[PDB]
Amino acid sequence: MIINHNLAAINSHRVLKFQNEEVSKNMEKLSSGMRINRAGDDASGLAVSEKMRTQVN
Amino acid sequence: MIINHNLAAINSHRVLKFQNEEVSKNMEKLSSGMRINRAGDDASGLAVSEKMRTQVN
Amino acid sequence: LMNAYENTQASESRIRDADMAEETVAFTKNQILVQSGTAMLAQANVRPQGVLSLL
Repeated sequence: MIINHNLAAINSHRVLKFQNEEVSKNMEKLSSGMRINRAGDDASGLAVSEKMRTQVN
Repeated sequence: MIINHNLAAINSHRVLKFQNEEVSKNMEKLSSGMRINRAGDDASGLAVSEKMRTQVN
Repeated sequence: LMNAYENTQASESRIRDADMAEETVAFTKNQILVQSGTAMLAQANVRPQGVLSLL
């Protein structure tokens, strides 16, 4: 067995970090209470939402 | 994962601060019974309302 | 006088009173870092034990 590298550890760490990214994004989105909080998630949705907010005001 | 800076906590606190500010504004508006209250909410409305109050007196 | 008292108290609270939600995160971060540091110190204490086998 090769001990110079731990490919299983590398893969697990990569999956862990790319899941932590998603959990942080979801927690931010839910704590803000808004689906389109701050991103390029839905560009058209954000544009239409801002236009609708201006119309509401 | 980086533990020197809890960015999710920072974002949640940032949202919470402004939410509490809006809560306080709404509470003061409820307690006073007047929409304008202090200046900056609607400067033109406040000026016109003062003029109408003088007219009423 | 009542209005001035209210505004002055608000300003004094703003510039002196701590925001508990603002540094609860800092406190938890600091104790987490303390735990990590003490774990690393415990790990490094037994580090030189590997040389005893050579004697």
